Amino acid sequence: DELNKMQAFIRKEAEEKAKEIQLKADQEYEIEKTNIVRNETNNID
Amino acid sequence: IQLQYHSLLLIWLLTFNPVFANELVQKYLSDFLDLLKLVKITIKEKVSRLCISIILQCCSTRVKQHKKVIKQLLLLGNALPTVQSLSERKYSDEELRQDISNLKEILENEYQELTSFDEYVAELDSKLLCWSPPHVDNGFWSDNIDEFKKDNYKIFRQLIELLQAKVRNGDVNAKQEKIIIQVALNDITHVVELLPESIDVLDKTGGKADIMELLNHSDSRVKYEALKATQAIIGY
Repeated sequence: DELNKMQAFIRKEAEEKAKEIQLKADQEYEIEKTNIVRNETNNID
Repeated sequence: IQLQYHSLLLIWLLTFNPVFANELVQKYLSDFLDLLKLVKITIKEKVSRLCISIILQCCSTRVKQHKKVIKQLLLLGNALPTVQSLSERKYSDEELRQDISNLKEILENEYQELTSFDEYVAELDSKLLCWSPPHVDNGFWSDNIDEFKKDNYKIFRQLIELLQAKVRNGDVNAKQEKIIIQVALNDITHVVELLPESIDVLDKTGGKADIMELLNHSDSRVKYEALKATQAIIGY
């Protein structure tokens, strides 16, 4: 009902907030993986 | 009264043979509960003694599966509490008092090995719940949360099936049915709050749909229980 809609909207807002957090964390992980790739290149070197 | 006494005497005579007693034990699971209720209601010493002897014969070691029969009787018909109440009550007949004491000792011995988990399992199997102390006991739920989720959440699946059956039976909206539905909703809410992995299983098995359907029930208590379950599910 109305109470469930507010809870679902809060979950939707939390999921939307998590989507930005996940994208930001993944972007940082992608940069970190690039640094790890450089270490892998150094191992290849 | 004379007909009931003669029937009880015939039942005891039949139960004197262990094979016949074992056969009659599975014939009517509620026979022991009915006999205990009749003994409690009746004030005749002879009738009470005959009922006690018949109850003891069913749980006697001579009959097959004596321990299993005694445990089932104590779990379903509340043999231990009835025997404890009878022991407290004073009986004029000495033989009836001795039989009641022996039955109480047997019930206490059977309940010593049993636990609250066995009682909960028996209640779930019988699909009867009337707000047992384990439902309202936070410690019991905390110590039995792992058991409920064990065996791929077999207990959770059984509770979901019972809730679905109550929802199907919600059209009658009987007082006992309403109490059972409320108890099932409380158990589902507890199993969702603790170890929330069962929440996904309940949602897959239509538990959320059953809760939503119960939210529109005419009964105020059932509606409140369904609202509490919904709040515990996704609500604040």
